[PDB]
Amino acid sequence: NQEDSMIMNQSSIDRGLFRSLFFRSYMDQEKKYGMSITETFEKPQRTNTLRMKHGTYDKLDDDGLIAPGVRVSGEDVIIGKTTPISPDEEELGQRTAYHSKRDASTPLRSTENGIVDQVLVTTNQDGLKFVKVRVRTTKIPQIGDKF
Amino acid sequence: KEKAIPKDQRATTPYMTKYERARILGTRALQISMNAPVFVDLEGETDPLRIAMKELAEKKIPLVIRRYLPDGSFEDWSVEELIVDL
Amino acid sequence: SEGPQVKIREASKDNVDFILSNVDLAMANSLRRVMIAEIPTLAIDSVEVETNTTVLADEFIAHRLGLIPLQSMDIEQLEYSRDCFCEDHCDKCSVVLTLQAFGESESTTNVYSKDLVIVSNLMGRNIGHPIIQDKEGNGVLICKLRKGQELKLTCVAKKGIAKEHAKWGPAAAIEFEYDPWNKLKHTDYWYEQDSAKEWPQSKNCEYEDPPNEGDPFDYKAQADTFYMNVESVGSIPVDQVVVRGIDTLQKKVASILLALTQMDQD
Amino acid sequence: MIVPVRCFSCGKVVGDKWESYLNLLQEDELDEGTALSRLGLKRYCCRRMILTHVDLIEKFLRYNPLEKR
Amino acid sequence: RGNLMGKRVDFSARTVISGDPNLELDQVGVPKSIAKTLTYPEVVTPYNIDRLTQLV
Amino acid sequence: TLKYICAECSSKLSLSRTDAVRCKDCGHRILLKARTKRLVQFEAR
Amino acid sequence: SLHKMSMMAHRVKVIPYSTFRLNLSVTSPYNADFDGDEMNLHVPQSEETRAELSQL
Amino acid sequence: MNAPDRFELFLLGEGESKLKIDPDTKAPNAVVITFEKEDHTLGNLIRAELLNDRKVLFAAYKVEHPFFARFKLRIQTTEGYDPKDALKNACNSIINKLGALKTNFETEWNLQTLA
Ligand SMILES: [Mg+2]
Ligand SMILES: [Zn+2]
Ligand SMILES: [Zn+2]
Ligand SMILES: [Zn+2]
Repeated sequence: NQEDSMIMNQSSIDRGLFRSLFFRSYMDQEKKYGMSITETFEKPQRTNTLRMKHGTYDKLDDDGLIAPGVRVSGEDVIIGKTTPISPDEEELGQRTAYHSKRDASTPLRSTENGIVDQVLVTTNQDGLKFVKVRVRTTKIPQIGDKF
Repeated sequence: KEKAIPKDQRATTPYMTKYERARILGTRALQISMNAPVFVDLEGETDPLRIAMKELAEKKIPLVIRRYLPDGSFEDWSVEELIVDL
Repeated sequence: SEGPQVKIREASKDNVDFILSNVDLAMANSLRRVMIAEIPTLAIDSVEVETNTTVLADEFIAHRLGLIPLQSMDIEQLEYSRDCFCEDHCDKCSVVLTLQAFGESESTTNVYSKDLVIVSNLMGRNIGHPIIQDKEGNGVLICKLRKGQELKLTCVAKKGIAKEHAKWGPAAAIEFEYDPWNKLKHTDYWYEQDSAKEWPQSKNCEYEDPPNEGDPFDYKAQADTFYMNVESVGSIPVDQVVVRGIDTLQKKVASILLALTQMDQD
Repeated sequence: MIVPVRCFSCGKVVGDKWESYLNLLQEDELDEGTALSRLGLKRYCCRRMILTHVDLIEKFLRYNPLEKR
Repeated sequence: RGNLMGKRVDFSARTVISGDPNLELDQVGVPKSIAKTLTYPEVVTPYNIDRLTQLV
Repeated sequence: TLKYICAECSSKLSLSRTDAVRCKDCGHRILLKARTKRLVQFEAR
Repeated sequence: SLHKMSMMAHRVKVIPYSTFRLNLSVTSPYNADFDGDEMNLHVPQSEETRAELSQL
Repeated sequence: MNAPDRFELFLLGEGESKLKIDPDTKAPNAVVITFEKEDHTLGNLIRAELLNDRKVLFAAYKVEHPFFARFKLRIQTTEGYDPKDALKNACNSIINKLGALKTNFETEWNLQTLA
């Protein structure tokens, strides 16, 4: 406990001393680029989506959102969104006629994890559909926390 | 080669410096780690730095330090003849 | 039998007070440490939530459930899940409880520990039942619900020791004192004018004679005649707490001896 | 939010005494210290556990449920 | 000043510090995750072939 | 289709991709996704 | 890092947790305490720099 | 997160032995015993009982780091006496003393009435 350090009771920590809940919110919108381009909430597939993240899309539903109460970990996608691409653009190869969409999903923070608490879907002032997803986590005192 | 001072009139310190020792040890450790021939018997060693330290202790490092002077001249000092007292 | 002596001063269902005489300080300290951190006990370890519309979080309720004390009288008949041959859990190494609460009334409804229902095969054992230690017959106030809110979950309880997590701790505060008159000079009493008048006398001072007030300091004396008081959370009887602490310490020493013999063979 | 199940310092069960403490304060018109002593809480570690607790679950229960059933 | 004299560098780590009275003067405790992230390139030699193979 | 809940009148709705985000009963424009029906495991530590 | 003693070479010790650990006697040269202070760690990538770091 | 699993405190790992005994070259007839997954509870008790043996010249124990649950015990006995035998004697004394204490506690408890 030297130099402004402290010693905490592990038993007290186990019993619930200085334990906290951490809520983190993510927001995403469906942007409409002109009369031609528009983004949509989707569960992108490996055969029709390009540049999709290496994470796991198993937790998404048909609407591209994780239902509340599901556990998520690092690199897990919580909001799945796709946008169309213009032809005549090949990147690192791997671009065939099958691909017609590209991923623009919002992934969970790499170091964070928890359980999805509440996801709400609504429309903004412009009428575009946007969603807000909240994730809970438990912070227990550690050997680096400040009190 | 007017910039090479003959050995008979060298005026620099005859003692190896800390920086010279550090660079000699590092260079010899790098060479050993790159599978260089070791001229000292090993009683069981795996660290190239430790092997280089043994070589320096027994004066078996075939390297010469070219000490430069502010005017561009230089003096060549063998590691074997340089005293390691620090 | 002519070894450590025990004299019980007060015995109850929650506290046992005794004098442990003719014993070593190391032995007494090890006894209390083992009684605090190494007595096996049954507690809820995993929770699966089927419905939770409460104002509280699933992890919150899981922690509160895991801190509920459960009966562990026959814990020795239960097996460790790590040492059991089963996929996840079975009746030989775990106990399954279920909680179902609904807000059927307009007023707030309290979900206590008495609402937990055992759905496993106890096989005639005496473990699993939550401890009820209040006049009204309820238990720990696990949660509160309003009209229209439901809590549905299943808890799986496994045996463990407080070293892994404090929730398995079967012993509460343990009074531990010796030499109330400071005859061994193991403490230098801080004082301003008079240490004797500034430091209150411990209740145990009545069981030992006061200093002779002028006799030379006894340098051959050793610590002994410890006064101990064990408090139990209710998972197991307090006398059982003491007995199983001694048993655990004996088993640990015997394990050391067995390991030494095993190495001797090789 | 709700009364802790166990005392942090020692681990005594205190989550089964919140209602009794409130009843002693209200119906019996007993002081907080006397009620704590009557409940069997001798160590000040448990005394503070029950004395300084704030019941926020009551306020949280005033909001309408998010989901019905 | 912003990109030549000083610049962002790799093979570095940052985190809170603590005092350990059981550590030598020159010893520094490094978290296991930071150790697993930071790497050192060791050249394969007859003296470390087996150890490097075991690590691989 | 997926099941949602109005954020004001707490009515369960069944919405498709084409249907507009709106409560057909009261008209509220905020919907909360229904909790998943698959069990989630929690440790009691 | 106002002076050369604020950046010194240490020997790694892989320990359990999420904080660096350092001896108490080396806090004064670093002008550091454990109220939340952070310190940087850099890993050399060559034998020459390794030996220089350990010898100077 | 880098917090070790709590069962590492007492559960022995793979390829790990409870005791690791090595001779000590610092002095004659001295040995160092490393106890794995053990702490002060056993260290202090065993050391205190060893100090009571008349044929034991040195008995000490230490825990190098509280992070790891293991401790070292240095034992040096008189010439002709095995430190292994000294440890065996101390352990047997502990077992017998604990058994006597358990019997005394049981007989005393059976005499009470309130519980
Ligand atoms: Mg500071
Ligand atoms: Zn089993
Ligand atoms: Zn308490
Ligand atoms: Zn509505």
